[PDB]
Amino acid sequence: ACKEYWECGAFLFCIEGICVPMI
Repeated sequence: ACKEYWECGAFLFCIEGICVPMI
């Protein structure tokens, strides 16, 4: 995932640096 996992939170999908919730 993204480098800083905690930036996204708990399990997110990264799209160009943006951590979005995966469907």
